[PDB]
This record gives sequence, structure tokens and C-alpha cells, in this order.
Amino acid sequence: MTPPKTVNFKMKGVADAAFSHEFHLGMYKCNECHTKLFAYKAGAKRFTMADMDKGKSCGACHNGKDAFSSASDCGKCHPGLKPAKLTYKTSVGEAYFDHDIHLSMFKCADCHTKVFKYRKGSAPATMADMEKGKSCGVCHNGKDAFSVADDCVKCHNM
Ligand code: HEC
Ligand code: HEC
Ligand code: HEC
Ligand code: HEC
Ligand code: HEC
Ligand code: HEC
Repeated sequence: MTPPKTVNFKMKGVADAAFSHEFHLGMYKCNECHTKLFAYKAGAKRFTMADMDKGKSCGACHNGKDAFSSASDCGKCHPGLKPAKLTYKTSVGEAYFDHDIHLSMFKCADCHTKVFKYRKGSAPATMADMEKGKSCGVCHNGKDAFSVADDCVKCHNM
């Protein structure tokens, strides 16, 4: 018999999530999660990220105190939701967006989903759009973060 295996959560329309028994077993024993938090049966009891904020499922520990909050860092549990360096193909060459640099100042919620969706290429914007406050322009306005009005080389390889 082998230890419980890594669990895969299949969601239609959403990037799958994963749970590592091995990693958590380095900290807990079976009864700390079974059966108050999760059952031992193949019986589903599907939860939402909301239920988690309400202390259920992964949220029982991933609350910002016991373990990192399940409200952010989606890429830690959702492999497909991993923030990466983005490259845009524009009419004047490539433009880039580095998540890592921004993650040293903001949390996922600061941009997702009010400003951007977790999907590149969704709502394309022109620099003019940005100058009016859209896309990067929401912050890069020369008052909060540096403006998009000049120093194109900051984001462009022209
Ligand atoms: C919380 C940190 C856990 C600890 C410690 C252990 N398990 Fe676990 N287990 C946990 C989760 C999040 C899940 C997924 C539940 C889901 O909604 O799909 C599981 C699943 C299992 C299963 C599979 C049962 C099934 O869904 O049909 C088994 C058989 C199981 N866990 C066994 C098990 C044992 C023996 C543990 C101690 C060695 C153990 N788990 C610890 C969360 C956690
Ligand atoms: C690990 C602690 C997680 C973090 C952090 C995030 N999510 Fe998650 N998500 C996780 C699991 C195990 C599941 C499935 C739970 C189940 O019982 O099946 C999910 C599910 C979702 C869903 C579908 C349900 C819903 O609330 O709509 C979505 C849309 C989803 N997760 C999105 C998401 C985002 C955007 C996150 C960061 C802001 C995020 N998750 C973090 C586990 C974890
Ligand atoms: C309490 C019994 C927990 C439950 C239930 C779940 N997790 Fe957990 N998780 C817990 C701790 C104490 C930690 C370590 C501290 C930290 O915040 O990192 C974690 C860590 C993880 C991680 C990151 C691991 C790493 O490489 O550092 C992930 C990806 C993770 N946990 C996912 C996860 C999911 C998907 C859960 C619900 C299915 C879940 N955890 C439950 C404590 C507990
Ligand atoms: C604003 C400063 C951001 C923060 C903070 C985070 N993300 Fe992000 N993300 C941002 C942009 C501009 C885009 C492009 C959207 C578009 O319309 O093209 C994205 C895109 C993503 C995606 C999909 C592409 C990818 O990077 O793989 C994901 C999966 C994503 N972002 C995840 C993510 C997570 C988990 C964050 C916090 C840890 C996060 N983003 C923060 C801008 C910003
Ligand atoms: C980062 C803060 C930027 C600065 C500074 C400038 N641009 Fe930009 N530009 C950036 C991105 C990420 C994108 C793609 C946006 C998308 O939704 O796809 C672009 C795109 C353009 C485009 C194509 C779209 C259009 O406006 O027609 C052009 C022609 C362009 N950018 C030119 C440009 C010039 C000349 C700049 C300095 C005056 C400039 N950009 C700055 C991000 C950023
Ligand atoms: C507010 C939530 C922001 C969004 C949305 C985007 N950026 Fe940003 N960016 C922001 C800050 C606060 C900073 C730090 C510097 C400052 O102006 O105070 C940055 C920094 C960058 C950089 C790197 C600058 C450097 O370290 O030299 C670049 C090139 C940049 N940002 C580009 C960029 C693009 C293309 C964005 C839209 C896809 C984007 N940022 C959104 C704040 C915010």
C-alpha cells in the first residue's frame, strides 16, 4: 500500500488545482484533516474559493495566519494560474510585462480582476487607451507610477 497520492481538482472553465499529501504530511497526521476538513471517501463536496475564505476546505489553514492566504498566490495551488513574464506583439515591436517585479509591490487582487483577467490578450489596449487610464495606464499615469507618455524603452524593445 502506498501513501495517499497527490490530489487533482478538476474544474471546468477553471485551471485545475493540486494538493500534495506528501508535503502536508511533513507537518500533519491524518486526523488533523480527516474527516472534519475532508472525507476519506470518493464522495465529492466541491468547494469554492469563497467557502475557503469562510474557513472551509484549504481555507481552514490558508488564512494568512496558519498558512498563506488562499485569497492570493493562485499559482501556488493552481499550476495554470502561475504569474509569468508576458510578451506582447505590437505594431512597433515587442512590449513586455514582468509579474515578478510588480509582485514585490502588489498582490494578485490589486490587478485581478478589476483591471486584468487571468488571461493574456483578453482586452487589448492602445497607448491612447492607457493615457486615458486604461490597462497599465490605471497606475502608469505619471502621478502614481511613471507615465506611459514617454520613455517607451521602459516597456518596449523598439
Ligand atoms: C490536510 C492537510 C490533509 C492531511 C494531513 C491528510 N489528507 Fe488526505 N486528503 C486531503 C485532501 C485535501 C484531500 C482531497 C479531498 C477532495 O475533496 O478530493 C484528501 C484526500 C484523501 C484520500 C482520497 C479519498 C477520496 O477522495 O476518495 C485519502 C484516501 C486520504 N486523503 C488519506 C489520507 C491519509 C491516510 C492521511 C494520513 C497519512 C491523509 N490523507 C492526511 C487532505 C489531507
Ligand atoms: C490553495 C490554497 C489555493 C489557492 C491559494 C487558490 N485556490 Fe482556487 N481552488 C483550490 C482548490 C483545491 C479548488 C477546488 C476545491 C474543491 O472543493 O473542488 C479551487 C477552486 C477554485 C475555483 C472554482 C470554484 C470557485 O470558487 O469559483 C476557482 C474559480 C479558483 N479556485 C480560482 C482561484 C484564484 C483566482 C485564486 C487566487 C486569487 C485561487 N483560486 C487561489 C485551491 C486554491
Ligand atoms: C492545515 C491542516 C492545512 C490544510 C487543511 C491545507 N494546508 Fe496547505 N499548507 C499548510 C501549511 C502549514 C503550509 C506551510 C506554510 C505555508 O504557508 O507555505 C501549507 C503550504 C501549502 C502550499 C505551499 C507549499 C510550499 O511549497 O511552500 C501549497 C501549494 C498548499 N499548502 C496547498 C494546499 C491546498 C491546495 C489545500 C486544500 C486542498 C491545502 N494546502 C490544505 C497547511 C494546510
Ligand atoms: C498588476 C500589477 C498585476 C499583478 C499584481 C498580478 N498580475 Fe497577473 N497579469 C497582469 C497583466 C497585465 C496580465 C495580462 C492580462 C491581459 O489582458 O493580457 C496578467 C495575466 C496573468 C495571467 C495569465 C498569463 C500568465 O501570466 O500566465 C495569470 C495566470 C496571472 N496574471 C496570474 C497572477 C497571479 C496569480 C498574481 C499574484 C500572485 C498576479 N497575476 C498578479 C497584471 C498583474
Ligand atoms: C509600459 C508602461 C509602456 C510604456 C511606457 C509604453 N508602452 Fe506602448 N505598449 C505597452 C504594452 C504592454 C502594449 C500592448 C498592450 C496591449 O493591450 O496589447 C503596448 C502597445 C503599444 C502599441 C500598440 C497598440 C497601439 O497603441 O496602437 C504601440 C504602437 C506602442 N505601445 C507604442 C508606444 C510608444 C511610442 C511609447 C512611448 C511614447 C509607449 N508605447 C510606451 C506598454 C507601454
Ligand atoms: C498599478 C497596480 C500598476 C499596474 C496595473 C502596472 N504597473 Fe508597472 N509598475 C507599477 C509600479 C508602482 C511600479 C514601480 C515603479 C514606479 O513607477 O513607482 C511599476 C514598475 C514597472 C516597470 C519597471 C520599472 C523599473 O523598475 O525600472 C515597468 C517596465 C512596468 N511597471 C510596466 C508595466 C506594464 C507594461 C504594465 C501593463 C501591462 C504595468 N506595468 C501595469 C504599477 C503598476
